Amino acid sequence: MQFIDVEFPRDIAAGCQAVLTRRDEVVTLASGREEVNSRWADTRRSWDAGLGVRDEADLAQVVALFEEVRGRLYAFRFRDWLDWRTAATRAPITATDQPLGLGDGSRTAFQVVKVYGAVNPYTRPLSLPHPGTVRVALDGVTQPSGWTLTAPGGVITFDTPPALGVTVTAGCSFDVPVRFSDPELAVQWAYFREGQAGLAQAPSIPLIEVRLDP
Amino acid sequence: MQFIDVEFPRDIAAGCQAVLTRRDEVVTLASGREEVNSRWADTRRSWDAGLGVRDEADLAQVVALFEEVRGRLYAFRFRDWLDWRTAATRAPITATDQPLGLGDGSRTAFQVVKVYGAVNPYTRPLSLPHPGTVRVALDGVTQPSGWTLTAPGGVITFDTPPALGVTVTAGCSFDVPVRFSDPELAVQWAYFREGQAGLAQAPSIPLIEVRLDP
Amino acid sequence: MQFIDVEFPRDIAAGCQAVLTRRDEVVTLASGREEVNSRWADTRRSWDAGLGVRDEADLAQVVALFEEVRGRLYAFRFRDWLDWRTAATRAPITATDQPLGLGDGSRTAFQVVKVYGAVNPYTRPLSLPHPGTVRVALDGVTQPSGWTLTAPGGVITFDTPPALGVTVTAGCSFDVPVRFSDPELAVQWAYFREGQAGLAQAPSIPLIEVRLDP
Amino acid sequence: MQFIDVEFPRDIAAGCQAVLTRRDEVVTLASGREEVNSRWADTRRSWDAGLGVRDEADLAQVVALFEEVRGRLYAFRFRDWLDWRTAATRAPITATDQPLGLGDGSRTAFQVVKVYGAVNPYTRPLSLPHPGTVRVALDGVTQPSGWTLTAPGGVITFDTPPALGVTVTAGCSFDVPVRFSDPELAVQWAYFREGQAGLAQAPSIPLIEVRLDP
Amino acid sequence: MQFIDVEFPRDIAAGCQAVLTRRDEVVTLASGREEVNSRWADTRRSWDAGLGVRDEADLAQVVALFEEVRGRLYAFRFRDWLDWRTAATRAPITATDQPLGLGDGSRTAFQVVKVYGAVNPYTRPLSLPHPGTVRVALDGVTQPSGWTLTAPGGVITFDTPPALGVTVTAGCSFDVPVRFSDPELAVQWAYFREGQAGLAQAPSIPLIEVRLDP
Amino acid sequence: MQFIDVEFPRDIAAGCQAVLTRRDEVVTLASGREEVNSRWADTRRSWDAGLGVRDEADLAQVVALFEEVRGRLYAFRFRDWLDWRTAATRAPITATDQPLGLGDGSRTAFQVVKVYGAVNPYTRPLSLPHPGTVRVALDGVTQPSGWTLTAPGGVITFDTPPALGVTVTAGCSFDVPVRFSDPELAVQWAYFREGQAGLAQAPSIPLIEVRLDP
Amino acid sequence: MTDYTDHLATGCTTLARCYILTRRDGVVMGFTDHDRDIDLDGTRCAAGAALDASTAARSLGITPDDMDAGGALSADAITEADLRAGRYDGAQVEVWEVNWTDPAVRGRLGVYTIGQVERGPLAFRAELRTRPALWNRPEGRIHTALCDVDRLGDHRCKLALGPWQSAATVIEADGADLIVSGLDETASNIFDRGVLDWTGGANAGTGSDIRVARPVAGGVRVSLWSAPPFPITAGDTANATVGCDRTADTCRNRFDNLANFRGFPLM
Amino acid sequence: MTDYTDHLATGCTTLARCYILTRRDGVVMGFTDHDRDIDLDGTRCAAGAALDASTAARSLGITPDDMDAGGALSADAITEADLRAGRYDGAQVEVWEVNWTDPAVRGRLGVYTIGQVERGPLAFRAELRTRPALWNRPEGRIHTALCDVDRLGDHRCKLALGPWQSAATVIEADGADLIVSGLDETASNIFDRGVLDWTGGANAGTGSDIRVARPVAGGVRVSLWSAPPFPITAGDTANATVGCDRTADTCRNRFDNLANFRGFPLM
Repeated sequence: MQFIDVEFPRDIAAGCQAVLTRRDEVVTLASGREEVNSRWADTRRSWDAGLGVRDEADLAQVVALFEEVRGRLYAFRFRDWLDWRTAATRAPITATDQPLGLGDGSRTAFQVVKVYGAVNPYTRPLSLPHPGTVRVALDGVTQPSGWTLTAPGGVITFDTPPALGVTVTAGCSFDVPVRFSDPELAVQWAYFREGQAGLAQAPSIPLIEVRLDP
Repeated sequence: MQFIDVEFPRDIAAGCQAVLTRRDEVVTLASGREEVNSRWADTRRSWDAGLGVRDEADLAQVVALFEEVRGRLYAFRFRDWLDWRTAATRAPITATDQPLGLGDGSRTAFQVVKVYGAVNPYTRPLSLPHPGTVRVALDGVTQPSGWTLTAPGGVITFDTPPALGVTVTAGCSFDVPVRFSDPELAVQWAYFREGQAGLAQAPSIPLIEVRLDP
Repeated sequence: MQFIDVEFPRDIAAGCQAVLTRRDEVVTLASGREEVNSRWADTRRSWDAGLGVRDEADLAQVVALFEEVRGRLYAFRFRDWLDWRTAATRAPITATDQPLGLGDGSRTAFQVVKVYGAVNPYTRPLSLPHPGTVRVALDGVTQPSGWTLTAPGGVITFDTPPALGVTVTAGCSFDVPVRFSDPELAVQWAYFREGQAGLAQAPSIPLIEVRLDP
Repeated sequence: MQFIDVEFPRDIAAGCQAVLTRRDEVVTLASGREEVNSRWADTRRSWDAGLGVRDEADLAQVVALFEEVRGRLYAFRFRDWLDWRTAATRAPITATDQPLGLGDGSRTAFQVVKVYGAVNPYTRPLSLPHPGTVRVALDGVTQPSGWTLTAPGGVITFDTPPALGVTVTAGCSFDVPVRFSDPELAVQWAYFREGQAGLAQAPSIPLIEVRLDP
Repeated sequence: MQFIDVEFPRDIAAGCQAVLTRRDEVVTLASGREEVNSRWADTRRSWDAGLGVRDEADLAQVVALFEEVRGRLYAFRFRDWLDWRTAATRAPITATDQPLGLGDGSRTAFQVVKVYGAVNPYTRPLSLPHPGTVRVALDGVTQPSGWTLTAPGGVITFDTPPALGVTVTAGCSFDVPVRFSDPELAVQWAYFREGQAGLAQAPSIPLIEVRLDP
Repeated sequence: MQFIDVEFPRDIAAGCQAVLTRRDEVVTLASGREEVNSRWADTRRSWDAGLGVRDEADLAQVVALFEEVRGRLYAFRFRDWLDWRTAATRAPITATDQPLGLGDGSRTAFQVVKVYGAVNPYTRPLSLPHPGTVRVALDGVTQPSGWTLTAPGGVITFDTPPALGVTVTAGCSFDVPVRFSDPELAVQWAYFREGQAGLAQAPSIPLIEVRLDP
Repeated sequence: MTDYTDHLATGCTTLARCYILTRRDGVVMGFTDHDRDIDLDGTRCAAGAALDASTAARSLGITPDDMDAGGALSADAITEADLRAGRYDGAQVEVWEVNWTDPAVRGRLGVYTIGQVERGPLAFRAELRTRPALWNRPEGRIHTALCDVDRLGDHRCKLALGPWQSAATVIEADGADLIVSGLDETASNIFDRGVLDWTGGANAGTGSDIRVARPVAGGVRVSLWSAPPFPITAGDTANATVGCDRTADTCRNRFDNLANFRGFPLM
Repeated sequence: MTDYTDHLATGCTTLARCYILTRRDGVVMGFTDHDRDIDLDGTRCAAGAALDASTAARSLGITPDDMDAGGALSADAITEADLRAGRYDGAQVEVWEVNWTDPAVRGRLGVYTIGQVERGPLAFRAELRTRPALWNRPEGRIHTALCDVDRLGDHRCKLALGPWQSAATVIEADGADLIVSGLDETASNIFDRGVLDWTGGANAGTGSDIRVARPVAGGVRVSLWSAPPFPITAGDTANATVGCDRTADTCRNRFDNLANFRGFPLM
């Protein structure tokens, strides 16, 4: 659907944990017999947040932000450090770093796709390319204008479809969609005022990377 | 309802721990399409208190307050420092800081509301405005009087309704109704007599901010 | 009933826990709807003892005392340090400190009543006024003879009923009735003899302040 | 019954812990009126032992005793230091210290009884009185002989019944029948060989003082 | 049956734990009423092993050994330090130390029997006498040849039965039969290679002394 | 089947712990006679891995491998150091060290088998023999060639079958098929960015050596 | 409910189903599940103490559906005395699924009638049986010797009624045997086996059957078959109703409606 | 199993019981419990996701034991489409206990027939009822007016059959109403109430009953009572079977087997 794009602050994200959620196993009889069930479209990522708040005012800001969606209305924009770099944490992401695909002369639209693994890679389309990190490249030359990027879509549309034999390569930061796992939020704030405290971390704020249904 | 007006001392409030609970979720299938179903009464605050009672004589005063409520007859007032200031805790709370709304020429009454967010703020109506911290400002000028605050109501009624296109800005301290979760009250006093003491903090007492059902 | 009055040693009482027990809550729908059920006659207290035993011989004495009642026969006299003082731990209790009531010219008998809380106080009649701390006062003058104190009753009966307009004020130490919560008692005594030990803190002795039905 | 007479060494008993269990309770309504219903067999002591077994060879001796009982054939004797002295543990135990009762001129037999408490003492009949610590005193004078103690019985029978109004005072060490709670025996032995050991204390062995049911 | 005799290394046994398993309880009503059920032929011993492995190569050896029996096929030979010595850990075992029995003139065969306890001893026949520790004695003289020891049987058969009045005394090390309690084995080895570790202890290898049914 | 060939990196394999599970037990009555019933698939090795990742980028490579498997399509190869050497970890692995069997003049194919034991070795067939560590020795001399190893099969086929009474000795590194127990993958990555990190080890990943059903 | 389906499809749905309840008396309680009271079509539905249990039983009437909706008893919305009275019994509650997001879309999830009512000290349980269950109760249409005229003035009976019926005010409150005034001696014994609908008081025309009507001093003592629902005060107006034994002879003596006689006496 | 008892007594026993399964088609599946495949008596039983047996119900036919041997469905061993077809339904599985230690000792624990079968997305649940349960189904031997000849050509019927029966090839695939070619106009309506065994295709002589056999252009459109099991392609060979209403008149007109009518219509 249209969804909602609401940024999750990177500093709060610094505190946030990372776990990998994968499905499709359900094997057969445990006599050494194995059958691969396919759930389909899996590889979501699990996270717990609020640990990056640092101080009470910031904690208030995230809490207000959670209230803004009133319980994860539609989508929520989450900055993922791991997916942000197509290349490496110490290596700059480039258009060439991630291969979108090859134009066939009719392929106007390419979704940004993250290929993970090599022999049998799983490709993840990215709902929101982080703005300004999106660079399009063609085998002949890095591609500039004429590519229409649908930021909500994650699809880049060449006005003139690339002819057969030119590789489309695009690398961008990943603003992943997230839906909070639990409505309940644990508030660790440390009383301020005369106490003048405030809390660096707020526990129990689980979120799940959500593969939004289009 | 009128309820019972018993203040929770700020000093007893000092040292307490809180949690936030939201009631909207009810998601759909594993397709990645999730539907949010809301039954209302979301974002209630749960408080564990009894902290900072110092000497046992002071604790006895809190115990007397618990006895006065007698299993929470009606509702019990609680002072929240976090909501007390419309502005940041160090920052001064002002009429300008919270904007109540805009008059249409017939809008005599304005509810004091805390807007939690920007894009879709969740509004928390203030049932009890702390008296004397209430400042009302009309778009033209700060209003000294003529706004009739109903302390139980949380509604300020202008005798002359503000004209169309007139902003009303009001800032006040927040007093919030709380109903205790558990009838039993845990007591930590550490003894006196020869081994004089008075436990500084009694064990957590569950008192829940409750949005009263209309 | 007649019950039994058996003193609990103050030294053993020194090592005793205190927890406030209150009932009458049973609220209704969790839509923010609250209903106050009334159990009636509540506000009991919960205690764990044996931490004041000090040595093996004293431990034997309490154990023998528990055996005497053979499982809480009727009532058991417990010294409550918290309720002992009608005033403060550091302030002497006086007849004036606690207000029994006002004589109407027919009010011969006044039960010692402890008023806790102010606007809506709960008054607790005291079954056993500690002997010698009982002082009767009248608005005109502290009252001496002619008041018949029923020690088991907790009722003081003026032979000539006080006329309208004289306040009866009586403050006394509270020898509260107690019934042990659990028949089982844990014994920590530390073997003596060659070891010559003994234990100051026998654990798991549970007693509940009991409001005896008369 | 005669049972099996196997002594529990006091050295093995050294370091052990015990709990006291009473069977009388069965309370009534929450009105504050409680009824005590007693089914008897109250105040049984439960003992956890195996302590003070020193080197493994000594532990083996206790293990042999467990093997001798073969799942507690009949009953097993345990000597309790706490009950061994009629008087305080430091104080000497004397015939005078425990008063058995008063003869009516026909009372040849007196049970050795430990009376616990004063107002309503719970009496512990002594099935086994330790031999040679038994001293019998008639009101007129200490009795050297003519009192026939039945060691299994715990009853001393005067050949000539004490006359009416004659006090009988008898003090003796206490040997109490105990039946092990668990068939399995927990063993801490500490390996010997080159790293020589022998665990001083084996894990708690549950043996319960049992008031035998006739 | 024939069973299997496979040695358990003493060093691995050094790590092994010792516990005593005894049955025949199942008493009657807990009013102090006791009834002795007899399971029959009990007194097995519980053990947990693998803590004596020392290094990776040795750990491999026990694991291969467990694989050899493919899950405790038949019997397994366990070296028990406690039962190894008929006498004491510091005292040499002798033929005289353990009394097999008395020949009646027809008693050709005597099973090695370990008598534990004295007044009502339980005697344990030993399935495997450790070779070379078996010495036969007769009241007149230590007995040499003519006694046929069945090592699997544990029975020693005099070719000419000892006449009435000669005591057969035999003391030998006990190679007790064992059956592993659990098929699952925990492997703790500590990575070697560049790490060059290896592990002294492997947890979770329970075994139960087994009284084999012949 | 052919399966999917994905090697578990030895570096990621560094640090993992394993458990051995046997499926043969099913014992009988308490008489002391126990029957072993075997359903096969015994001695499977369960592995907890992900140790030694060192950095998040390296961890990402393992994560990519998990993504490549996509819920373990088919089977996944794991390298076990313990089984890699036919002999000992310090000791060289040689053709002579493991003896495959004896040819009958028609035995072209020999399975690579690890014999776990001496008296009744449990044989572990090697599905995957690491290439280049395979050395084949005929009784007469080491065989340079003509033995056709099927890498998926684990079977070496001599073009000319070894003659009757000819020993075949083959030693090679062991590669074992493993199927992950849990679809979800736990991630310990240690946040980088400003607080640069990269976790030394990921949390245990459950992967089970599986003897595939034929 | 089509838009409600759309609301679920969008995921922008807040449930405001209002369990409007019409009791036998006809009083209506909105009882909305939503915690904020919603006036749908001019009907406020009470947020407070609204029974939840939304799915309950949900067949299409092949299985009669009793929607078990245990709900916190709200004294204001529901009265225990009324439940005992039975005004609440046979209460038809139409469950309309509504959305807080849109008041306009109201789709009735089901039409239910409370059939089984249970009570607790502070909470109550209600089984909302469907209309088929009530319809499925068997009448049997028995035809027999006694007049089946039964209640007079029914369409089958075509009873003239009229003059014999009289209205009286209670003189003494005796529960079942209350003595009433304003009834003639002739009127007594014609009201035997009749009804005494009480215009006065809570009954408002609800009448306990008069087992016996016997003339006494100060008007007729009326012995009802059962004690009146609600405590009936003296001076409450009542309309005495003629009672017919519905015997063919009795029907004949009292009214002689041969055309409408439902008693087929001979065989 | 005498030696198997000995194996248990020794304790040297490894269970290799193979659940040999013969379906209605007669195809046989080994389904052995032992993980290593065992070729008992030539037939190879592979574990093949063998159906799991846990709670033993054994009564010697006093109670037919329908073992719920629901195991993970093995696609190779069993096909869902065949289950829908019912080829797997009524499968007789003889459970033979075998020992891995000794192939020679095979004793049938029980003879069972799958009766109640259910499926899951990747698993199946099946009840293996004992033979008495099927035997216990009640026929009733009803004797009545219509010819009880039923299906023609039975030993009791002694039907001549022969010439009226004909063979046809489907011209159009219409499911239940498939149009077929190669059938004469006279043949149509003689096959009414008949069967259309399909030699071609998976049916292999399995025929849906022909509810109606009405002649149309391009051969006879055959309206079967039910859609054919398996999708029947056009051009599949079929054998049309004459259908007798079994009315005495129909029986007489078609064949007149007075000698073997099994009909008692005129009273």
